[PDB]
Amino acid sequence: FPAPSEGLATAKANQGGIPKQVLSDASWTYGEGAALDTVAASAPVLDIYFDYSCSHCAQFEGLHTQEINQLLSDKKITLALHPCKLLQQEWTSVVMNAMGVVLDEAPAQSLSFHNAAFEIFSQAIQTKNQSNMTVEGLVAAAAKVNVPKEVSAKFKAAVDSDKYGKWVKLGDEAFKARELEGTPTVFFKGEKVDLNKLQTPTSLTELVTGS
Ligand SMILES: O=S(=O)(O)C[C@@H](O)CNC1CCCCC1
Repeated sequence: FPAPSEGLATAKANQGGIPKQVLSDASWTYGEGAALDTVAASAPVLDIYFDYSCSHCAQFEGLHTQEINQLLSDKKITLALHPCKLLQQEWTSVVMNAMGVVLDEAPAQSLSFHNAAFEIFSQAIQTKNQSNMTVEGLVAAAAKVNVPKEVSAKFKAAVDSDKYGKWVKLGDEAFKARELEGTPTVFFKGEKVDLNKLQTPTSLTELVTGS
């Protein structure tokens, strides 16, 4: 697996059990394919290593989702999302199986679904009401972001069969290979980002634009 300093440096996994658009390091991306004669082609890579069951990742997503979406709309970053199961929680496999179905069948709603799955976790942390940390809760999150019903109907079977277990295994393999220490871990243009400097909802924007 290429070093983080290499950025987006793998081809598609092209394997059974792994979403079709996922790369060989388990990541997936937004904004990488701009034409080279466009300002959009200058979009440097922002890599985010995360676990769906990590509270720090949930907080990160809540704080930065608006500006990450804005940076993508403004064609200022290529976003690369790198999943793992560092915390060894089965919730991560549940979410990854539902996310795999979304990636494969409703990719237009994938980034919104990512946010929504983290929102479930954030709300549970705050309230101690864990009742939505289920397949049925993810179906509801998918409806909230308008994943088609025919797609979210496939979540239970994917979860029950661990359809995307190979993807979960690959994300952990990639995280280990690169000897990363915790989640989240963020790189920008291949350089480590100090998470302690990202404490506002515009802090990634400031980093990307040089302030
Ligand atoms: O090449 S572009 O930058 O025009 C588009 C490219 O980022 C699309 N990638 C994701 C992949 C899987 C989830 C949905 C979109």
